[PDB]
Amino acid sequence: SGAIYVGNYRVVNRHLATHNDWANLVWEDSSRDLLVSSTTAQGCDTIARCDCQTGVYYCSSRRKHYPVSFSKPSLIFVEASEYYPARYQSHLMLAVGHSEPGDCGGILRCQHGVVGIVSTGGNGLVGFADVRDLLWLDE
Ligand SMILES: CSc1ccccc1CC(=O)N1CCC[C@](O)(C(N)=O)C1
Ligand SMILES: [Zn+2]
Repeated sequence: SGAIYVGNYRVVNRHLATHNDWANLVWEDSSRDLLVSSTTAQGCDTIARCDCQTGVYYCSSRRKHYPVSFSKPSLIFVEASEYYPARYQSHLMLAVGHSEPGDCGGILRCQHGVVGIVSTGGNGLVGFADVRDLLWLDE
């Protein structure tokens, strides 16, 4: 679990979105596993606007943050699950690191701010859904 709070927006993994998220929907994209809903309070997370490939992520299954090198956002094949059929998930970045299903939503940050959230994993790898291209999150 976990979300990004920026301005009047809440960013979560689409497969973990609540009824409230869907009732206050701004934008969603199944291919990116992202959903953005509106909030009544002001969010203070800073979104990074950069091409960093190093950062730190929060891993709830270890209660620890880990430093990682990660790939550039791209289309990566993701195994079928209870939420989606087998497909290419876009805007995904992989890193060598520990992750478990309940880890989705953990933030990845670089020195410039929030980069994305944990969205996939398996076999000593962890995948992050990028949010750096969503320029509208700041306006
Ligand atoms: C951190 S998630 C994880 C980690 C280790 C092992 C397995 C997983 C599960 C995982 O990859 N998904 C199942 C739920 C849907 C999913 O989030 C997606 N974006 O399609 C993919
Ligand atoms: Zn950066």
